Amino acid sequence: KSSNSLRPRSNAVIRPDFKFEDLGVGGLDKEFTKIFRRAFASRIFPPSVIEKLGISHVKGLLLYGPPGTGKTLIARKIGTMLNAKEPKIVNGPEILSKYVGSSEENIRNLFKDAEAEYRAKGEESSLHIIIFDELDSVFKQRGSRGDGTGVGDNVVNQLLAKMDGVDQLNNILVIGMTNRKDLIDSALLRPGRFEVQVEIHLPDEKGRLQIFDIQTKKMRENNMMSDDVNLAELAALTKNFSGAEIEGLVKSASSFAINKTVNIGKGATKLNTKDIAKLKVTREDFLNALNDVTPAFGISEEDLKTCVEGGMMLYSERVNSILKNGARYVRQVRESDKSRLVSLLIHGPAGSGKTALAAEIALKSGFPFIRLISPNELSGMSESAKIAYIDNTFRDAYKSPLNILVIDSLETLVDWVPIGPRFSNNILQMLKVALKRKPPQDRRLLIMTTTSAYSVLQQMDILSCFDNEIAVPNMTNLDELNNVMIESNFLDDAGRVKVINELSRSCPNFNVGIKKTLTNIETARHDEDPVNELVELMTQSA
Amino acid sequence: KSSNSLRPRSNAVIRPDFKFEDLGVGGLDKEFTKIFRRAFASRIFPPSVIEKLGISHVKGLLLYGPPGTGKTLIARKIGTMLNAKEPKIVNGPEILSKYVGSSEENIRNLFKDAEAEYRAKGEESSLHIIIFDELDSVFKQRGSRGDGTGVGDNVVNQLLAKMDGVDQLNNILVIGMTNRKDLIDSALLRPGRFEVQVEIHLPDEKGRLQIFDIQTKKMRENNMMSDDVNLAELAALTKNFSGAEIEGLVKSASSFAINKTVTKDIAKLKVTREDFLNA
Amino acid sequence: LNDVTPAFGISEEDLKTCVEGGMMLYSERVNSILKNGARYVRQVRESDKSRLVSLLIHGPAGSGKTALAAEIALKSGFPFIRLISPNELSGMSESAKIAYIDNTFRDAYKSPLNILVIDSLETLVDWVPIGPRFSNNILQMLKVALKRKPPQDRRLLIMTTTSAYSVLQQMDILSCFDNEIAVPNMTNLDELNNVMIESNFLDDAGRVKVINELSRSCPNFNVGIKKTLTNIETARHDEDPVNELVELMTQSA
Amino acid sequence: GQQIFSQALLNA
Ligand SMILES: Nc1ncnc2c1ncn2[C@@H]1O[C@H](COP(=O)(O)OP(=O)(O)OP(=O)(O)O)[C@@H](O)[C@H]1O
Ligand SMILES: Nc1ncnc2c1ncn2[C@@H]1O[C@H](COP(=O)(O)OP(=O)(O)OP(=O)(O)O)[C@@H](O)[C@H]1O
Ligand SMILES: Nc1ncnc2c1ncn2[C@@H]1O[C@H](COP(=O)(O)OP(=O)(O)OP(=O)(O)O)[C@@H](O)[C@H]1O
Ligand SMILES: Nc1ncnc2c1ncn2[C@@H]1O[C@H](COP(=O)(O)OP(=O)(O)OP(=O)(O)O)[C@@H](O)[C@H]1O
Repeated sequence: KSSNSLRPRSNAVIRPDFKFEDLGVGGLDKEFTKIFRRAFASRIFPPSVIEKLGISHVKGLLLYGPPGTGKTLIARKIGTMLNAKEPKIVNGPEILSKYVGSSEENIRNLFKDAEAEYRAKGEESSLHIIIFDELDSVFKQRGSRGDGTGVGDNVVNQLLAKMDGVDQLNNILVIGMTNRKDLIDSALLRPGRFEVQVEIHLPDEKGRLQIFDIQTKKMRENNMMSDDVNLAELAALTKNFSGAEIEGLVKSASSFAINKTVNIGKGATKLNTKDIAKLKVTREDFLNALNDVTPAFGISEEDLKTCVEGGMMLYSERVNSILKNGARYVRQVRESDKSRLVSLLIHGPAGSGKTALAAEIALKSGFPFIRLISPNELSGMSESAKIAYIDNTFRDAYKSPLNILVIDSLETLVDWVPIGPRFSNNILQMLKVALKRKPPQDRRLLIMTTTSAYSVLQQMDILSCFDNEIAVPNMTNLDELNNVMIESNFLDDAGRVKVINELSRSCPNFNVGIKKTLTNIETARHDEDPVNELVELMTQSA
Repeated sequence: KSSNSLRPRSNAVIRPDFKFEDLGVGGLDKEFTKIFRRAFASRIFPPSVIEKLGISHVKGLLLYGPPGTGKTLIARKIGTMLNAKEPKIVNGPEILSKYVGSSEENIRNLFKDAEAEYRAKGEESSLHIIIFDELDSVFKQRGSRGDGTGVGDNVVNQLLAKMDGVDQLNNILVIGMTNRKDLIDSALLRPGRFEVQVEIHLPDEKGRLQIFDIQTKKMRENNMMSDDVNLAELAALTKNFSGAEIEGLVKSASSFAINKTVTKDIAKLKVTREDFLNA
Repeated sequence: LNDVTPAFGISEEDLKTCVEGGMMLYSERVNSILKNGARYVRQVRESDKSRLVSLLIHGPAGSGKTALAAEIALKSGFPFIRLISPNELSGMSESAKIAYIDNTFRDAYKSPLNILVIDSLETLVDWVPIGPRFSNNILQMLKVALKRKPPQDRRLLIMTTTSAYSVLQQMDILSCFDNEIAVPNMTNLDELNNVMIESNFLDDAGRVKVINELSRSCPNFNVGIKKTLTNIETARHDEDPVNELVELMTQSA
Repeated sequence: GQQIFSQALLNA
């Protein structure tokens, strides 16, 4: 019985012995404050005051985000760590049935126990929970293409009529999870139906540390982890890792440590009592495991590694100036708080080595998020598919507070050929509108785009999208050739001497470009390493 | 139940008597080490230690490669020599149906036995295996495929929700084979769903020698193979051959000999070098 | 008010974000154009038979037209305000673009008073001078929709911004605009300092030095305000002395 | 690309 003193409810929902360190979900910390204030705060105050304010409780919750982040974990923990009736779990398309009027009945049967208990008792009914998984499967926008059978509308209408209708009900809480909130109906996301909506993003570095400490907890307290494992270093090494890949990393390290004793296969499959009572996972296991789990958000970093497979030979002095300018621009975008969009153009003669310089700058920048768009990735697709790919890639870059994008060979992304001239207007317009849209509030971008047909871009009237130019002239003197040959190991010192001496006599205003020079050296290494072959090739190519 | 018990599992999952030399697959040695280390390594150690480490087992295995190079063979051998339950085979698009809502009910019926046995015997359950064949036929990227009635999205969502959902399973192992890995959905390859991905490729010279050795075995011990046949030379002449082509070569030479003999000369039947060279 | 957000008022925020850089009255022509816009708003509010008034705002690129139009729109206080810009239509197909434009125009005939703002007319039709290439269907849709009167006792004010006056002249689309406004670039070096005080770039002595140097070596000044602000922002963090600012200014001019 | 429902009659 409630005494005179205003003491908390008898059968509370959250109880007073609760703290966010007991759930077991690491990383997200502000989201939990928001969720636990908006929804589970009006069910703890004594019923009298909550009745004197004339407000009803919120009856909906939506969680959305990328794949492998923690949505279902939150749903599970919320469902089975409260004081309420058991959840009525429903998978994605687990509602549909074959007969004419059985799908809607399946959606109606979820609410009946709650209705009965609310009718019988009133405001003392225990909380009920039902959780919809993969919400974006059946509940799509009404009147859209698809669902030729008349099922896409009846289901949505039934759910709308049963969540806020002519008969009231305020002892339920329905929770839904999805990867795409742009397809859920528009009448399902208004106050009274799915009020609180929360986005769950990739973890921060300190978030990665928290997740790592959460996963390796039973391992540490049973004395099964070595003393040379430093979790901060592991958080540092993992860049594009989501919550669901740290688990894979830990379990791969455990497999490496296990496999030494019972060597599956071979003849060493015999378990020895001594060495399984002294098991210990060490640092080398984690470092080896780092080679198994490959993050899915960091594929482009491998292509930016491939781009520079030829190495940055610091011949000449102009290279250092270009790299310094790139570093300056990266620093400016990092520090300034008003410049939220910086775009560059890197133009020069064909074969001069632009993509390599752009890739080098981007790699040495050290940003969390780096991507690259190239003709290779778009081969064979159709126009609509290409536009869709470009739009998706540009949309993925609007999260996080620091971003870098490398657009390669602009003139060949629009199918240019000078006979007509022919080209694609749609792709050109899409890029022209994409390179001037500021990202959301509190974000920054740095777009570096290379080209080799400066004049064509001038004619199209697209030279206003960019902000600053960087020219890359090709080698002209004859000492640069000597430096390249020294760093390529073509001949002995004497050989370089003879080749340069002879070339002096039959080569005025030497002008080739590095990409061709390296190929000529490579092919000349077989036929006649003496002067003749290299001189002939460099004369015929210049 | 539990306590400190440093003794092998009650009903081990692999066997007391096993060795790669008798599996029947030749030319792939590194791949098998990787597979058996990552998948079947945590199912052999005593349950007490695995419980202490706070680990869960791997619930997927995808393996891909060009045509006719030994993928279905591995899927068959794994599912028949592991003291496990009877495999649940679904070959091709064998689930689609023409009644609304009955297409995915076939995907939810493959897991019923595993759930039923897990709910009763928690961690003493036997291993259940289900083999998906031609995985790329139905489980394409959701949202990109051409318009229709909306059955592709429902199938993909049903499998996604059943493989890793709000109710946990620790008995299931699911295997998938395909020739075009690019078409598979992006969310199915996340760790925890299809964690271990392996590639099977054309063999090199030693691989070709091993395949030849394990194909012509029952005709080498029955004393039905001549003494002038040398498998090293044959492994050297056949270049860029696959496993299926070597099997075809063997049975073609056998047919040559059998057709040649054609009353009771069958007692002396013997395959010779000339038959192999004509094949 | 930071937790609940409207669902229909999702386009006034974009208008509010177009004038984020802030308005500075570096001269008096700005006041005159704003007063003219306010006068037109008053006329459309008080009249009865003038149910449709259309304006054109034209000038050299980079002179800040969209911000000025958004500023006029936001100070009106009308119940209904909406904006169409290339950002909304990006990625759609031709039919989708036409449908979207038609629906937005049909949604402006409900409330008693309305304001509609069209941004960068030339880029809405995909104009590129190589061909010339452009989309005829969207042009005809817009041309038909800018002359249709709304139903009885409903008033609409349309403001469209363009930067290719000559191109519009060539298409012969110039008969469906009632009045025109021009926004010339800043041309007096003093105006630069008028902006400078508003931005607090450098000290007063530095301002005197920069203006004197540019007057020495910068006749016929022509920059545009957007470029000037970008240059000042760049010069804040690299080198406070005049060198960087003077170099950038003489480069743009 | 078509699907179908189904209805049911009782016994005579
Ligand atoms: N914040 C986190 N803290 C701890 N573990 C996490 C976290 N996020 C994810 N995990 C790990 O990821 C595993 C699987 O993640 P989860 O079940 O949340 O997938 P999901 O986000 O629903 O993915 P999908 O889009 O495929 O449905 C969880 O069992 C947990 O091990
Ligand atoms: N600054 C540089 N110093 C040394 N080697 C360089 C440099 N820039 C590029 N290279 C070499 O150039 C080769 C790659 O050429 P790259 O792709 O950059 O040429 P490109 O001019 O961008 O090509 P395209 O003709 O397709 O426009 C690699 O060997 C790379 O090492
Ligand atoms: N590595 C191998 N060692 C021995 N025999 C092999 C090997 N690979 C293939 N074979 C032979 O190939 C026969 C058929 O190969 P299998 O059915 O496994 O090919 P597959 O990769 O599934 O083909 P597909 O892509 O056409 O479906 C097997 O019965 C076996 O005889
Ligand atoms: N009178 C003004 N005084 C100060 N700042 C202004 C003034 N007018 C506009 N601005 C600011 O300068 C920029 C105006 O340029 P904006 O891009 O909006 O116009 P535009 O000329 O139509 O552009 P575009 O270059 O795309 O053709 C915005 O930052 C705006 O805040």
